[PDB]
Amino acid sequence: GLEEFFDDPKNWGQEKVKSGAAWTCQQLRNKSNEDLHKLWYVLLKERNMLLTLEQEAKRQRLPMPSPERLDKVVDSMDALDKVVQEREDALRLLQTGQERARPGAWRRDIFGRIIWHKFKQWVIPWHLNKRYNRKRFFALPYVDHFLRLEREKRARIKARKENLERKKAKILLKKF
Amino acid sequence: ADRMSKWTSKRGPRSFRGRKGRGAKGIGFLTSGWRFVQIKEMVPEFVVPDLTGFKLKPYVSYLAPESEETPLTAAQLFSEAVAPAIEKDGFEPTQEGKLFQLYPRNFLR
Amino acid sequence: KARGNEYQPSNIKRKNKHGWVRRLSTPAGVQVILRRMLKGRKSLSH
Amino acid sequence: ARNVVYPLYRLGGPQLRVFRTNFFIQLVRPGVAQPEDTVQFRIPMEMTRVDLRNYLEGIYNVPVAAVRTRVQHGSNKRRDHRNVRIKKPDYKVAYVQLAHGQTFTFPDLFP
Amino acid sequence: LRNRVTDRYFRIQEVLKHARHFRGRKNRCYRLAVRTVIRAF
Amino acid sequence: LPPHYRYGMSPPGSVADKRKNPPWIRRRPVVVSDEDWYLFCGDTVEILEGKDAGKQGKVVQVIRQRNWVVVGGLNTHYRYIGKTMDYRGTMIPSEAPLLHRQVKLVDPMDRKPTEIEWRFTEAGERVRVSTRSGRIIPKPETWIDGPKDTSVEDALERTYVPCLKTLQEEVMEAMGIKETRKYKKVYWY
Amino acid sequence: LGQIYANNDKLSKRLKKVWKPQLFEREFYSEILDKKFTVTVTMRTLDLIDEAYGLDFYILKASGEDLCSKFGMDLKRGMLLRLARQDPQLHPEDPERRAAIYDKYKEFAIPEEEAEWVGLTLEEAIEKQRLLEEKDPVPLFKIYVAELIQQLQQQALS
Amino acid sequence: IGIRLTLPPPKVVDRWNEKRAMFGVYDNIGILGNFEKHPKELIRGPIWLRGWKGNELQRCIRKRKMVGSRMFADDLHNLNKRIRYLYKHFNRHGKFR
Amino acid sequence: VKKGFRAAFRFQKELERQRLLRCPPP
RNA sequence: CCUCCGCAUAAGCCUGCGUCAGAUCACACUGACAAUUAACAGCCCAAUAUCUACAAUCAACCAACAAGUCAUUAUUACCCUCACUGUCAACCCAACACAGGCAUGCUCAUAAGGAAAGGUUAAAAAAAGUAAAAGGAACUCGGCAAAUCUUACCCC
RNA sequence: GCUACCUAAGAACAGCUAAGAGCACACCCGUCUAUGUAGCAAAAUAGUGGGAAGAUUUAUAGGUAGAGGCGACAAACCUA
RNA sequence: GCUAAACCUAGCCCCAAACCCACUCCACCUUACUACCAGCAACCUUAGCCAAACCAUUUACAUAAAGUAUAGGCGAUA
Ligand SMILES: [Mg+2]
Ligand SMILES: [Mg+2]
Ligand SMILES: [Mg+2]
Ligand SMILES: [Mg+2]
Ligand SMILES: [Mg+2]
Ligand SMILES: [Mg+2]
Ligand SMILES: [Mg+2]
Ligand SMILES: [Mg+2]
Ligand SMILES: [Mg+2]
Ligand SMILES: [Mg+2]
Ligand SMILES: [Mg+2]
Ligand SMILES: [Mg+2]
Ligand SMILES: [Mg+2]
Ligand SMILES: [Mg+2]
Ligand SMILES: [Mg+2]
Ligand SMILES: [Mg+2]
Repeated sequence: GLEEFFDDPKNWGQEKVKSGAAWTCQQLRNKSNEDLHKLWYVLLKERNMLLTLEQEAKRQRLPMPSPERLDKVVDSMDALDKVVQEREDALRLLQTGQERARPGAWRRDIFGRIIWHKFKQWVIPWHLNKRYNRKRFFALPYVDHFLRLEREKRARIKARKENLERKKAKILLKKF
Repeated sequence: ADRMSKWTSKRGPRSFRGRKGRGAKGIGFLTSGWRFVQIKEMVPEFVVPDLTGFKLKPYVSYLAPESEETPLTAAQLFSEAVAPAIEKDGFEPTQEGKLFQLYPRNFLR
Repeated sequence: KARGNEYQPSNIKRKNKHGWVRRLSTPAGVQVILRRMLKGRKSLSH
Repeated sequence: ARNVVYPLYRLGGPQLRVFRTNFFIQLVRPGVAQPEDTVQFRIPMEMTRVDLRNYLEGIYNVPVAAVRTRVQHGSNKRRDHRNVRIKKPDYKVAYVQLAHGQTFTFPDLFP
Repeated sequence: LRNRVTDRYFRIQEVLKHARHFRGRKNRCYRLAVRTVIRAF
Repeated sequence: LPPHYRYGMSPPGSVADKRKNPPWIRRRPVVVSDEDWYLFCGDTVEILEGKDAGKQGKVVQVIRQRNWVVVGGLNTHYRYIGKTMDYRGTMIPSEAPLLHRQVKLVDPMDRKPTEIEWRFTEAGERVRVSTRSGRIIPKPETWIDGPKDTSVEDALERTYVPCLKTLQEEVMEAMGIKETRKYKKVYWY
Repeated sequence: LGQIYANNDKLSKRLKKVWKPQLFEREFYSEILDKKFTVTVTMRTLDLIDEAYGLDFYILKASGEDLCSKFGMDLKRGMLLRLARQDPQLHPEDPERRAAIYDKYKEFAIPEEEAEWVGLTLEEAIEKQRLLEEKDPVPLFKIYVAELIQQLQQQALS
Repeated sequence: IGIRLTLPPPKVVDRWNEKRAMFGVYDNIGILGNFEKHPKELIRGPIWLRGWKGNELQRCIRKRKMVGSRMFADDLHNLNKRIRYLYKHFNRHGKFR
Repeated sequence: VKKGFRAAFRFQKELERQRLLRCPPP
């Protein structure tokens, strides 16, 4: 029911609630796939509840009872995501030998800068896709100059950074 | 005549408003006289397990000891499924006749 | 008569006139975009 | 699930599952006096009405009778020391009517 | 700016000390003061 | 927090700090450290210079971006607190931060100020050691469960039998969900 | 593309001029390829061919920077390939003939792995290279298995 | 009022630094080192004007030839413009022509 | 913030003089 | 007392006089919190052939000329339903809380919507009205303007 | 996105008199006067006026661009 | 005595050396930031101001040889 969107009725209006520590990754790793999944739903509900509480607080012009707990929950969730994702990656490596699941490739666009074009997923082959063939992946000679300019700009910035660092160092030396 | 504000479905004229949307993910297609056709398979069905008799909680008691991290790489995984190999002295070549494809993902999350 | 209001807004026109797609459509447009990028503008096209 | 590539359903293909759901939700107090049995949530933009219905049914085991979503604009006016516009984020609101005449008054927190 | 002037106030004073006792802006405003001062001299 | 931020006595997420250092200030940054850093929160230290010259005391707070040590009830100067109404308020002795080099570490046996080095001992492994005197200067520094807390046994059961299964497939199996259909191939590009 | 002085005196107008060459369309046989190509050829080209005798010979003899055409280069490459492989060009009933033809161009005829890349642009070459070293990635699992096997072997040995 | 109240932090200087103490040393290497090197190899600066005086225009010209090919487009353009300007200024505008 | 020192010194002296003129000692 | 305006929709803008808290012609100004819920409107329509001579004008007589704005059929293919987005405001374009500009449907004195006068005095000069003895174009470049209305004749 | 001309598919024109007809709203233009001239306004207000079923007015989207366009030629108009 | 003044360190310039950058997830050539369906494709001498006191051919874009041979309305100049 909708009772799960709020915490225990005992805790309403305490300004301090005890709720110890996030799920560290090692622990998560140690746990099973099914178990992990189960835990995820537990986490999710809690997160939702926390969000609701926060909203309520905002409405009422009052501060949260214990906003660290929300953060902890978030951290735990992140850890869970990482663990499962890692496992998936490992599996992929074992089977197909692919870093990243979603396929793409290195494509030079109009502007000349090389991009990782992530592949979009379609029903018909690329050669008779009317929209996709408009999206052109090549430069032409008018771009080279611009690229060069960009490079120069980048270099200038780098130079500025480096010299600044040196100057700072010098200043420090002078001081001490 | 703002260039800086993010272009959205609220912003244009009627047709424009109709067209865009937010990142909703469409649940079907549209036909005949603007009759939408909600396909059941396009809709994501949430596979929620039963949490009855489930001893895990959303926080972890402070008394639990510290341990160093171990990024679960493929080698480790292999090692932990290498006993059978050892005994011998479980693998798919392609996965095109398989429901949950590991590489160009079918499975969601 | 009063001639101040040359502008008379309609988004569709703007998008066709000055949109990214239109710019892409020519070499000149592309060059414009490139120039803007170089400059470091927050809105390359409309 | 938000910020994930959805697999392409051709015609004879399988049901799309969401194991480990990405988007998470918050139920709020209504501002302007709603009827009994209406519940107001804040959906994250990408999640649909149908999805919301499903979500409630699965995770919370609530009998949802009807759902009606709506995109609220978050204000762009308001500026810095720089005179650059800080944008409050736009969010999606959900009006969920419960079934069986279940009824739901939003409770008092902070007594 | 490599080498720009620091001792300018003093120069101004050097004229203005003579204009001190005139009427109007002449005693304050250097541009006016100078002309008056020279004439007086 | 932006660049050229001045790490004061108050922390970077407080009201006082905000008042002092809002997002549009542009002060001169103060120059100062290394990982070879020997002053901790809780150490007993001797104040060399200024007020209380020669006195020892415990360290309350360390603000290492400014190389500061805050000494407890020492290097004090007097601050009024409360106030607000048309009267005195109340009078506190507030603590000034001491830039290190003015503050040296105290030996437990001698009670004298000492220069320190980070020698790798054979016990295992890295710890402070005094130069003038010998021996180690060590370090500074219950629960009961709640309703939504796992317990130590239930956290470290470890149920992960590593198969080549995928999470999803395993989950499906657990459920008893049956999918007779199969996925028709799609042109990704 | 150049400029002319009006009446070939410098004290008149300078004015821009494009001299175009006289293009023709002609059939052309080639013994190496056995096909009749229709080409945009000029009279100088024809003359060159005559000098070299065969069209094929001309194609072979003429260097890449003097050929000045991508099509020509391609043709040359093809010819080279043919020379290398010794492919059935005239099929059964003409083996002797084929041999004779080959012997006519005993000169030229580079190894097959060079002739593949002749008359390519840079981009084309790059593409070819990419195609060559494409390959789907080797499953790590297989590698792991191999390693395990090796280890086992080592153990057995010791 | 442009002038300032508090007199500056006193500019303390060590005239007996590693630089100033050994200034001019080796400078004079040829006339008492059997001309192995010239003192124009001692001078360390921009690669174009390294034992070579010049004018403004001349300097610019030198820069364009000795470095040009490895100069930043924008900067190169600027240099060119300067040269164009400088030539005009020298060869035409002026007094004493 | 100009580059000098002499000028500043002079100004200081002037200020001192002014002060003396204003509130002289016993 | 005004109403020569009003409510909508379109286009445009994009939270721009809602609640609480706060500060400084007179107090729509800053911070927080709230809001617009689809049935209205957008967002369409599986192929291959094949069909579509006779306007509109109350469509009926008449009557035309500039000659017109609303259609299938055959065969094969096909069970899955209501997702997504617009929905606020005292509002847009004219640098402004600008007498200007601004499409369509109703409302044609309003059931909408508003306020010409901060206070006082009652000089000149100036502006907008109303007044008129007798005369009636004597005005002036010209009956311009005003007032009552209408005769004849040129030029182009 | 102003204006000049066009293309597509639209909309508007009360009332009285009897056809690029007449009077006369809405709409369009802008004759003469006065006011305004750092203005309500980088061309407005007050009246008075020409048109108002047509070579009419007008909303939307598209097109022609400068050695050009577009022009019922005023050497007009083509974002003050 | 008000308005004000004042203030060093933000950083930056010129070099030297050294060949740079660019995929957390999602989105982005359709009206970019838009999950999901049957059509084309890049290369083509710069010019002119300006100088010649107009202007019409013409007018620059390591060191030394050398501003030499040359070129040039045999002049500007190159
Ligand atoms: Mg409304
Ligand atoms: Mg204006
Ligand atoms: Mg009323
Ligand atoms: Mg009033
Ligand atoms: Mg008044
Ligand atoms: Mg009278
Ligand atoms: Mg008279
Ligand atoms: Mg008269
Ligand atoms: Mg009149
Ligand atoms: Mg008429
Ligand atoms: Mg009329
Ligand atoms: Mg004329
Ligand atoms: Mg004329
Ligand atoms: Mg000249
Ligand atoms: Mg001259
Ligand atoms: Mg002249």
